[PDB]
Amino acid sequence: MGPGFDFAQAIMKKNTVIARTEKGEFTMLGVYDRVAVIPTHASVGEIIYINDVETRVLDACALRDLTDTNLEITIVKLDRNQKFRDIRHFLPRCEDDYNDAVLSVHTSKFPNMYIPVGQVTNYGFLNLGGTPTHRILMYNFPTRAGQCGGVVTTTGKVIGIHVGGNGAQGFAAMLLHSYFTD
Repeated sequence: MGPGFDFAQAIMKKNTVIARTEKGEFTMLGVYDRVAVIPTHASVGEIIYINDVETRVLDACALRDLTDTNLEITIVKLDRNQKFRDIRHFLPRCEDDYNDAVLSVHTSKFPNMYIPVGQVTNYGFLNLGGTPTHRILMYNFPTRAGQCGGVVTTTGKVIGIHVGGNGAQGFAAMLLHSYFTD
């Protein structure tokens, strides 16, 4: 409808795939080459389905900060025959608060979904499903099951992936430029 939705659609149409694990279907953001992100609670194994194609996982790494605290981001390298558009230049370098964000989701269940979630708070610490978690972003939208892995964008920036909510608020793990250096 507007500049926020335009940037969100541009990311979804070229840099997402449908990832299926034993824990369900997730929006999965491709970042560069064969390197993608997904919430750690997807429990990525040796094999993953990508747009319903059986795919070998060449590497998977569940990120923690230097306090040794969960970040809820798993970086995956896929045995895929095609590279993602490189979108690393849209990633923020620092932790920050943001205005006017969109959460975008694409699964079997929720195709072509875009949610104007509004202002994003640098919330920091969250006990997420019983696990202490750092670098959390919060938005006052009642997000629901099926939205995990959804991409959080502003005009110009890809800032996070949806990892959970409490019925009134939704929570995203930050994406930072430094996670994806060469």
